[PDB]
Amino acid sequence: AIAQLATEYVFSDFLLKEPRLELAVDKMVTCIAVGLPLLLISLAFAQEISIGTQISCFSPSSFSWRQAAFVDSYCWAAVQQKNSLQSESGNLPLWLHKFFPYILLLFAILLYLPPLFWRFAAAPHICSDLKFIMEELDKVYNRAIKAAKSARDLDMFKYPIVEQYLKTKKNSNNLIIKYISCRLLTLIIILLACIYLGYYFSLSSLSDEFVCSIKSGILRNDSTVPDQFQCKLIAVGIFQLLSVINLVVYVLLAPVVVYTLFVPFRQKTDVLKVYEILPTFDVLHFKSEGYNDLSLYNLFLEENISEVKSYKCLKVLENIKSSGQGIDPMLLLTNLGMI
Amino acid sequence: RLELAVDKMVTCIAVGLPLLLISLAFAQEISIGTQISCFSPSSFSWRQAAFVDSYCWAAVQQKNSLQSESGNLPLWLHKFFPYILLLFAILLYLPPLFWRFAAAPHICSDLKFIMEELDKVYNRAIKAAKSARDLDMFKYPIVEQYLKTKKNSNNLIIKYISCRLLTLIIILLACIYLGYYFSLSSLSDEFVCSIKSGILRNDSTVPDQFQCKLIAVGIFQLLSVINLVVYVLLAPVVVYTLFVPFRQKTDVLKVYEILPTFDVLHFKSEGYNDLSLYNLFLEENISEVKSYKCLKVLENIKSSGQGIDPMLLLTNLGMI
Amino acid sequence: AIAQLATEYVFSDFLLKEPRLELAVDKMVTCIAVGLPLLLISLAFAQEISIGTQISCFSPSSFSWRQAAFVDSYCWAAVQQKNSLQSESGNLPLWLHKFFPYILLLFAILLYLPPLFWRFAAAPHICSDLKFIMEELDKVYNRAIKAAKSARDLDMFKYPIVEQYLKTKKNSNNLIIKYISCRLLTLIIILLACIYLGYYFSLSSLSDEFVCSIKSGILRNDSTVPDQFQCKLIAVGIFQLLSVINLVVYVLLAPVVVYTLFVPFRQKTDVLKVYEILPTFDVLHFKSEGYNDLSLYNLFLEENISEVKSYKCLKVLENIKSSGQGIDPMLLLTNLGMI
Amino acid sequence: AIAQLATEYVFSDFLLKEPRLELAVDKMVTCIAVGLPLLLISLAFAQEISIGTQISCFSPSSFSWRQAAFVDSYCWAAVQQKNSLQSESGNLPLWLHKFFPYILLLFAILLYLPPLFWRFAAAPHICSDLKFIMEELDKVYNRAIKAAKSARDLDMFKYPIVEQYLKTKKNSNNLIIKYISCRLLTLIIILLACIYLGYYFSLSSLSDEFVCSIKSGILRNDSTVPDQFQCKLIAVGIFQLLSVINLVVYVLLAPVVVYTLFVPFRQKTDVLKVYEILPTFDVLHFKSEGYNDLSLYNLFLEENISEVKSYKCLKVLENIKSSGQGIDPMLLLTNLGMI
Amino acid sequence: RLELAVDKMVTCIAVGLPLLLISLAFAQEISIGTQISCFSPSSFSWRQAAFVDSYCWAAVQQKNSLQSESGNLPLWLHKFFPYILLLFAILLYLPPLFWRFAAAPHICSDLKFIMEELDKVYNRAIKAAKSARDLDMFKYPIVEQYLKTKKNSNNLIIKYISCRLLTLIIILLACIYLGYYFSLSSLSDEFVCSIKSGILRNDSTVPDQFQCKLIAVGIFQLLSVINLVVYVLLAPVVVYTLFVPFRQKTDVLKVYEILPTFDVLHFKSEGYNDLSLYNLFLEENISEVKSYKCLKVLENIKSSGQGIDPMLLLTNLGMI
Ligand SMILES: C[C@@H]1CC[C@@]2(OC1)O[C@@H]1[C@H](O)[C@@H]3[C@H]4CC[C@@H]5C[C@@H](O[C@@H]6O[C@@H](CO)[C@H](O[C@H]7O[C@H](CO)[C@H](O)[C@H](O[C@@H]8OC[C@H](O)[C@@H](O)[C@H]8O)[C@@H]7O[C@H]7O[C@H](CO)[C@H](O)[C@@H](O[C@H]8O[C@H](CO)[C@H](O)[C@H](O)[C@@H]8O)[C@@H]7O)[C@H](O)[C@@H]6O)[C@@H](O)C[C@@]5(C)[C@@H]4CC[C@@]3(C)[C@@H]1[C@@H]2C
Ligand SMILES: C[C@@H]1CC[C@@]2(OC1)O[C@@H]1[C@H](O)[C@@H]3[C@H]4CC[C@@H]5C[C@@H](O[C@@H]6O[C@@H](CO)[C@H](O[C@H]7O[C@H](CO)[C@H](O)[C@H](O[C@@H]8OC[C@H](O)[C@@H](O)[C@H]8O)[C@@H]7O[C@H]7O[C@H](CO)[C@H](O)[C@@H](O[C@H]8O[C@H](CO)[C@H](O)[C@H](O)[C@@H]8O)[C@@H]7O)[C@H](O)[C@@H]6O)[C@@H](O)C[C@@]5(C)[C@@H]4CC[C@@]3(C)[C@@H]1[C@@H]2C
Ligand SMILES: CCCCCCCCCCCCCCCCCC(=O)OC[C@H](COP(=O)([O-])OCC[N+](C)(C)C)OC(=O)CCCCCCCCCCCCCCCCC
Ligand SMILES: CCCCCCCCCCCCCCCCCC(=O)OC[C@H](COP(=O)([O-])OCC[N+](C)(C)C)OC(=O)CCCCCCCCCCCCCCCCC
Ligand SMILES: *[C@@H]1O[C@H](CO)[C@@H](O)[C@H](O)[C@H]1NC(C)=O
Ligand SMILES: *[C@@H]1O[C@H](CO)[C@@H](O)[C@H](O)[C@H]1NC(C)=O
Ligand SMILES: *[C@@H]1O[C@H](CO)[C@@H](O)[C@H](O)[C@H]1NC(C)=O
Ligand SMILES: *[C@@H]1O[C@H](CO)[C@@H](O)[C@H](O)[C@H]1NC(C)=O
Ligand SMILES: *[C@@H]1O[C@H](CO)[C@@H](O)[C@H](O)[C@H]1NC(C)=O
Repeated sequence: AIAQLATEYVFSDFLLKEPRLELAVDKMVTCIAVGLPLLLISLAFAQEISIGTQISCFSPSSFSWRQAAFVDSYCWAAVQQKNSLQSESGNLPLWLHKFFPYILLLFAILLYLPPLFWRFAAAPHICSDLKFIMEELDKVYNRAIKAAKSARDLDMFKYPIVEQYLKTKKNSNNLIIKYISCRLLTLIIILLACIYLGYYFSLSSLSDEFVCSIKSGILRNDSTVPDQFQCKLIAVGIFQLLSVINLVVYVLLAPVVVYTLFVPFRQKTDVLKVYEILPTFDVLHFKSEGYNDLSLYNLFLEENISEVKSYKCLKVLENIKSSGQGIDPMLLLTNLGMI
Repeated sequence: RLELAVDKMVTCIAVGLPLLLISLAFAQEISIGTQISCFSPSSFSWRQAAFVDSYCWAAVQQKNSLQSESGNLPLWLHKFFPYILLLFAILLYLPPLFWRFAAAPHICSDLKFIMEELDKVYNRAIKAAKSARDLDMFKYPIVEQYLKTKKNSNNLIIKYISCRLLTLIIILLACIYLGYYFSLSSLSDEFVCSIKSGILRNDSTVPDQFQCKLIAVGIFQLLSVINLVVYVLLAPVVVYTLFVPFRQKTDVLKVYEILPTFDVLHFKSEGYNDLSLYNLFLEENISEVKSYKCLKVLENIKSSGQGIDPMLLLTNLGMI
Repeated sequence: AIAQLATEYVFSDFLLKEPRLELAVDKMVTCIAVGLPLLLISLAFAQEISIGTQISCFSPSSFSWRQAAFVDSYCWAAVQQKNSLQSESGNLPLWLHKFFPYILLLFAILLYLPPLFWRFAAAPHICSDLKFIMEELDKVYNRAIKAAKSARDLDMFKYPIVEQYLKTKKNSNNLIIKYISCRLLTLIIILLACIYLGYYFSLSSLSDEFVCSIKSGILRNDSTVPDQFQCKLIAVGIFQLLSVINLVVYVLLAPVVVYTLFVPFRQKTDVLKVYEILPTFDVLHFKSEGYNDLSLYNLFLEENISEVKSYKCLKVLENIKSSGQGIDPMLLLTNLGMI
Repeated sequence: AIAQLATEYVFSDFLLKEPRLELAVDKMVTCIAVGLPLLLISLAFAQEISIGTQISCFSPSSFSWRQAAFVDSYCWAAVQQKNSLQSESGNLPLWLHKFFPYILLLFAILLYLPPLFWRFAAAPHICSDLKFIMEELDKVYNRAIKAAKSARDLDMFKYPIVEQYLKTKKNSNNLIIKYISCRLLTLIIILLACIYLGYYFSLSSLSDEFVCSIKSGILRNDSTVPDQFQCKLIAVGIFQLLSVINLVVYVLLAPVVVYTLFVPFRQKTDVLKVYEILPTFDVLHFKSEGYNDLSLYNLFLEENISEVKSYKCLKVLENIKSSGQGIDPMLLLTNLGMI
Repeated sequence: RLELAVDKMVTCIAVGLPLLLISLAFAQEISIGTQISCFSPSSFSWRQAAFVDSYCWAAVQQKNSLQSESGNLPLWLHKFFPYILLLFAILLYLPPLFWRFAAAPHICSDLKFIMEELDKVYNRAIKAAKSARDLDMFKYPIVEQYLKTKKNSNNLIIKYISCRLLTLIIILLACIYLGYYFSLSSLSDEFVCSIKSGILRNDSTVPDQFQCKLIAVGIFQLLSVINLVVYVLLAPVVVYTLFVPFRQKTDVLKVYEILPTFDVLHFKSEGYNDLSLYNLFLEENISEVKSYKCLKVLENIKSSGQGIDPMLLLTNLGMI
């Protein structure tokens, strides 16, 4: 039903993302934490199709079919007010048993929200900046070959705009603010889900029973109707299993979110160390140890560098130089076709 | 374009939440649900009891007494809750539809024309700068007057403020109705239904009062409170986005002012004019324009303190 | 069932229109008046999912299940002939309670007929004429620049076909006849629906009851079967509410159609007053105050002008002259790029 | 429900892959191991549509319909706590019977995870690498013709970038690490599924019966209700058959995964032995017998080389040479058209 | 390409008919169908009788006696028949899938290269022929020796024979299974089911034997006989196709032999070699090649007996 039509929208929307603007680690986290609950609740609905009825009260044999159906329906709607159990104290919170499959829909919506906001808050700027930086690198590589080859012809500097742009971006702290707020919101929602599921699993172990009275308005002085109907909820075990599965999954997943929160630590490889090879590129080690957009930009560039055609060939040059062969760079540079 | 970062979110939430809620209500009714259930005596057979339930289901509209309150109470709201929400969804979606049919074409055309004019002016600047250099070795801002004229018109602002006012009014009506329903749907889900209407008035077998009880009142109450809290949280966003001029936090044209061919005009419209709405739209849509990006970096390079002449940097920018 | 099918066809056929040949106001009317009844029929059909059965008769306890089902269904099909109510005179029309959902489908069909016919009788001709007029205005604008620029070069008239075409169209009254007949049919259908819904609301307030007799063919001489079954229609209240909602909506909507009917009045802003600016365009105030196709053409143009490119740059020029700057039009005209 | 949805999803994601980045053997394994359980559980749900109810308890004749329904429901949800069987010891794990169609979905999700991780962690780099290698091979092939043709004209060396690229990729152990971890995870999941299904088949042969007591909360002092109901799970046989089928399929499939795990042994054919032929290509036998990315790259190129045009034409040249005809390679080289 | 005229029909019929038939078996149950139905005494209420039916439905797997035969009989086949056919369909469709994943790309590449080479050698002949006339007024056979070397290998043949053998073996298994089922599903659709298993052994009211009876055995019998006859008729087709060299009835390359630039080599492979399979594929795919159509006409013109020189007719053909 709602879970059935909720998973189509989220999964179909997800497939649009596949064909930059994301991360290798975060995307898995948001996929799992929003797909597992949806599948589990749709599955609970499948079980309800196979065999399932939330409540079932035991009415005496004198009652006909309709009277017993009325008893079941009444005790189904009287859960919200209060009802005593003959194994515990006065009352207990029982309506969690009614609304559990919808709390999971709420949690899925809340978990999906932060990624949507990020897509509506940081994708345009980041894609534009990455495209401009990659175009600048492609240009500056091309100028090197032109300058490189022109030197050979005689034998036989444009301002680093991208460098200044990155230097300026190093000062700002807006994109990092948004990308850290999104992760903090996701972690907080996951923690709330963890505590809620733990509490439910603790509760949904002893109090699925009932004692429901039907003498509300005019039957108070009736004689045929009995006092107490020992009703019992039926879909508590499935809910308990789903809750424990989700709790363990979120417990395992939370440390991943905690780790990925650390933007500066995640930078393990320096891509620009290779593009430093180009003579036209000034030697600047862009290892931003602080919380700056450059660090996030560096992490994004780590993923997106494979797209640019200059990286791989330039990398080959460093290996050739480091292999121990006394070959001048210009002979190797002219040995590289124009991109 | 033709929308906003904030307004689209508001029209999404305020029309999607009620739909999802009545959706899951119908899902609950699939799982287990029957609106009404009356307690008929044991003598009644199956069909007589079914008729009692049916009759008490339809006699709600006229009136029915409760043995805990005064004479009567409005109960048919319990029947009609899953249609009032559809009405609210329709009424909330109407304003954005009217906007799509009354302000999308004009805004699209004006934005495209403006963008083309800025791009042309940018190219003209390079030609003048490049031509000036060559010797060493003005086309009237149609766009400027276009925005100056639009500063005088007060039409699109009227439409875009009427739309927001209608949406806010409908949201407040929804809030108050849902609050009233939540207040009501706390004590009066019970019944006392009499079935001796037309000819059974003089029968003896049928009893007098059947203690019927609506069953889907708790779920409706929970959905009502959820909608009420969501709309209460959402309303201040609509009230804020109503104020157009205040939203103009950043002056994007301050960058295109850099171009020598562009006259230095601060288009900071503090009043309610079509320009201010236009400034809001250009702030969003400027990223589509290529000239903005390269011009902005020039200012940062110039603001870096380096004594590089703009002509030397201008010729270092390829033709877009 | 049928309504679910119907709303799919209309709204889908509507989405084709969204991507000239319409009007800002008329379209809202033909959308609302055909979307509300469909949605309410769908709501009733969904109500019949939660809880609903049109009729329910009260048969005595001696009757078994099948006999009571027969009684219910017989009284369901005996509505069409006549039946007495034990609060009124002889009879009353009760088959309106059966076919009410059919009537709303009929009204939706009849309300969507006018725009469908309009799309086959006035869309092609209007599109052709507007495209021709826009192309002619674009050409005459370009000719003006060429005449202006050539005049400047020296310092250092083609027939107005479109004007004659519009003058000729001013004399004809065909498109006006069609676009007024469409609105008149829509208004007449709305009025018929209003009166019908008002009569139904007046009716469906006192006579949802019944007195059914089942002694038709051979039971007339029987003994076990009783005489009168106090049957009662069930979905009368939902239909009453839907009728009142539709009545109030159509009462509010009718004045909009009344207003839009007055074609000459709707012409508020003279768009061609701006193309009057061009030196090549002859000064003709096309303020048609009579019922002529030109007025309809003017209305259809006023919306579509944003499509043209000459209007905007030309509107720019006029208000500089108003601004008070003594700049010659030729200098500004040469300062205008070719479109 | 979930199985119908899940099979549509998983298969739908599968179809996109069909139109490199996979293997002939691995793809079949990840198809079968995730398609069989889905189909089996979907057919189990269809079987339940035809005839099926998980549980059915035998209540005495005095009980009415609703009391018997409550007994059935109660005994359906009392499986989780504990229940005795009058053929065995005190208790036995019975809730596996309830959850067998849950565990198969869990196994399907776990099995399909590693392929998704591989696509999200080892698709793009390999794609770029193969593109670069094939482009370099095409260029060097073109260079060979130019040198050969130019030599004839007189009668009448660009640096090995790609070869050093492979020499450098020989020393890295990253993509091999990922591709071995994915296979190991899949094998571990398959083994866990095998052992679980074996244990279930062992269990689901003797303990589908029940002895269910109803006197839980207030009926403990009742007299009409009897003590024990001989309930019996109904869908145990179908689950047993599905379990044995899945167990045998996975037992047969596991050795395939174990065999394919060995990357170096799968390098049966030395495909670069053909590109050794070109005069411009250095004679380097890249028969990596260790666990190095080159081995994985060699395996992928053994599949993707058919995309390269130069292989086909070049392979024919050697076979012409091996036929025994004394034809100069230059005469045959000029007999080959430019690609 | 990547298929055959006869094989595709086989793999379509043999995997479509069982699917349609079991689709029909499921559909019939919508109209009327319930696999089992036992006869419980009148004293039993509704729920007790339902339990009897269910218990006898699941006790089929262990064993049950029939009062017309010996101790027991395999009865669970009646339960699983609409699943065994799904298994058979999966197995039948497996080999074509593997073949698509193991031989389609190689055949595609090789055929494409061969047709391109043939088109080239067709054009080159006309250029040589055209140049001869102008005066009046040899590129190495890559494709020929390519086919010569392919004649030596036996890989694509091994795959295309293993796939056919697997399909035939599965067909034979299905035939024998369906024959056995039809033999069985003619006398033993009845039951004698006892319900005194766990605690009712000492009970009194419950009777000893319930004469249950499976209901969906006749329809299964009809479906089984239909599938058996269809597969019996189909098997000889697969057997005939299994002989690769015999299928090469026509020598399509006999026409390309016409071109003077093409050396005369009769590629009539009488052995199990990739060339024979390649010849079979090329016979189907030759219509895609344009050189064949014109060339075949020239020989027909030549065979007409008219003394028209081939060069005069060769120049009468435009470039493709
Ligand atoms: C139940 C309670 C009470 C009642 C209620 O409340 C609850 O529920 C009611 C009910 O529920 C109502 C809804 C019922 C369903 C209705 C459907 C909807 O229209 C349909 O909406 C989609 C179906 O749901 C399809 O539209 C697109 O849906 C997908 C969008 O991604 C497809 O993927 C595809 O997209 C388009 O095509 C594919 C491209 O990749 C896309 O980028 C896009 O362009 C489809 O649209 C396409 O469908 C076909 C397949 O392609 C056409 O061929 C194609 O046209 C093409 O034409 C040219 C080529 O031939 C052109 O070049 C271009 O390629 C076009 O794509 C057409 O676009 C379909 O089609 C059509 O629009 C509209 O009636 C409103 C609607 C929602 C209703 C709104 C109001 C309600 C809710 C009611 C109400 C409130
Ligand atoms: C009852 C018994 C027992 C049970 C069982 O047995 C029986 O029945 C079960 C059930 O029944 C199962 C089936 C359910 C249905 C399933 C559907 C199937 O996926 C779908 O398969 C096709 C519909 O059936 C479509 O895929 C292509 O189908 C045709 C292929 O020729 C189209 O022509 C087009 O082809 C592609 O596009 C057109 C080009 O000309 C082609 O060369 C090709 O590329 C379609 O695919 C395309 O469909 C749309 C139209 O173009 C998309 O837009 C497009 O994606 C595009 O997206 C972008 C543009 O929008 C992008 O830029 C680019 O253009 C992309 O191409 C997508 O490629 C569709 O789409 C989708 O794949 C796959 O899940 C397996 C499937 C059969 C299942 C197999 C297993 C079962 C049987 C089960 C089982 C055993
Ligand atoms: C009862 C059980 C099932 C209940 C399912 C309930 C689902 C109802 C969904 C209705 C659509 C709501 C969409 C929210 C957003 C709308 C506005 C918007 O932003 O996008 C509009 C857009 C139109 O274009 P757009 O440009 O506005 O889209 C913008 C989209 N975003 C915001 C994501 C960028 O809508 C669509 O394109 C999609 C329409 C989907 C319609 C789905 C209808 C489902 C109806 C099911 C009703 C239940 C019937 C079954 C009854 C039970 C029987 C047993
Ligand atoms: C019981 C009532 C419902 C009965 C449903 C019966 C439908 C079963 C049909 C299965 C598919 C059969 C297709 C035959 C051809 C297969 C091979 C082929 O050539 O094409 C393959 C192709 C794959 O690509 P392809 O390239 O091989 O396709 C070639 C197609 N032709 C031959 C036309 C050129 O299959 C498809 O793309 C279509 C698959 C259709 C699957 C239909 C699924 C039906 C699901 C319902 C099953 C029953 C469950 C409900 C139970 C009832 C509950 C109340
Ligand atoms: C029961 O009904 C009587 C009238 O018949 C009423 O006076 C009395 O208050 C009722 N008893 C209780 C305990 O409510
Ligand atoms: C009931 O019926 C009797 C006669 O059968 C009549 O006198 C009396 O008025 C009826 N009761 C009412 C309230 O009309
Ligand atoms: C009444 O029934 C009897 C038989 O039951 C029949 O003979 C008679 O004709 C019936 N009355 C009339 C007026 O026909
Ligand atoms: C039944 O109830 C009485 C009190 O009502 C109690 O004393 C007795 O112990 C109960 N019997 C059993 C077997 O629990
Ligand atoms: C009667 O029941 C008892 C246990 O209640 C059991 O020991 C005995 O075997 C039963 N009698 C028969 C004949 O099975």
